[PDB]
Amino acid sequence: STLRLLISDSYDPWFNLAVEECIFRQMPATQRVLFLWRNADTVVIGRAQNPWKECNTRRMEEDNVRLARRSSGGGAVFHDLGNTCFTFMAGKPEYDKTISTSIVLNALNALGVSAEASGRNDLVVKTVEGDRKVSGSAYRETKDRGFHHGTLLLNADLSRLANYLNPDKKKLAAKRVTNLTELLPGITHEQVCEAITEAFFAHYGERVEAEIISPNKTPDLPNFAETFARQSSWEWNFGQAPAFSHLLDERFTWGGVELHFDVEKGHITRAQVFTDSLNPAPLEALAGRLQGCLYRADMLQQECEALLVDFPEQEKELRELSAWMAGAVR
Ligand SMILES: O=C(O)CCCC[C@@H]1CCSS1
Repeated sequence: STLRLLISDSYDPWFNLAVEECIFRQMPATQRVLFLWRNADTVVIGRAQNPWKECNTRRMEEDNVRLARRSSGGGAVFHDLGNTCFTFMAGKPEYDKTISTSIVLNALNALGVSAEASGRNDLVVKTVEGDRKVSGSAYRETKDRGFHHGTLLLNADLSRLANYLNPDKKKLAAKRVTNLTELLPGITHEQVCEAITEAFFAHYGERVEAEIISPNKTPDLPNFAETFARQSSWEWNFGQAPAFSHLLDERFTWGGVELHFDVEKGHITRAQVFTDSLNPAPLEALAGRLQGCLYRADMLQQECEALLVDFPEQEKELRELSAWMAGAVR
């Protein structure tokens, strides 16, 4: 029918991600999907980050910690088995975000916990010592569909991300969480799955069998095998470190940018751009128009700025980029 209920039985974060990417882009928004999963120890970076700058890869290797590059913008995120995770997808105009939020809150409520929406992402519980975050999430609407996923903090090690990242000095020179463990001592991932599952089946008035997917056999999602292959490949997750002879970076209110490149005979011969900005598009397309560019403040500014007409949301981002570059050349 309409509802699909997908339960990963696998801690493999490339498998879980592929599944996530299949929902966003393979499944028809004719379905209403709840997907519940969790990853073993993993840093997940945004698609335009450079992990050889951002992460302590040596420690990661030593401590056996996985890397995975999601396909969306933004920065690095930790996972362990003490995070329970949820993905909802459904089609429009039927579905908006308040729906999945509703479902999660009910389920928390059904666990003895009352929490609520704090800001645009998180859910928070009210505490004698103030607001304390239990759940981060992220949302996007598309043409045919909306998509919502997030994490519930059951028993995560928070502070671990620190040891796998690297000192970013500029990001440094420029700048409240609790586990459920602490409130319900016996709470399991399975238990927190039933809860959400029911709040889900409650909202829609129906139930369906759970599909227990794991990577030892193809889940029933179109093009999964290709999707899992790419998503798990070293070249996608890591990629070679960038090797060029010039570097420019800067931290901005809206993110860090490293710009790498070569100059021969006064023009750029190759160039690459990383960032942790929520939307990397306009940087991605910047590197795109920087190849061949006359290496001089005026042309760099010119190329940067021709991008405006197709990035009206990001006009400030571009302006500051332009400015920065001009000032940064000599
Ligand atoms: O992580 C973010 O900041 C954006 C998440 C947007 C969800 C997309 C749907 C399938 S994987 S990426």
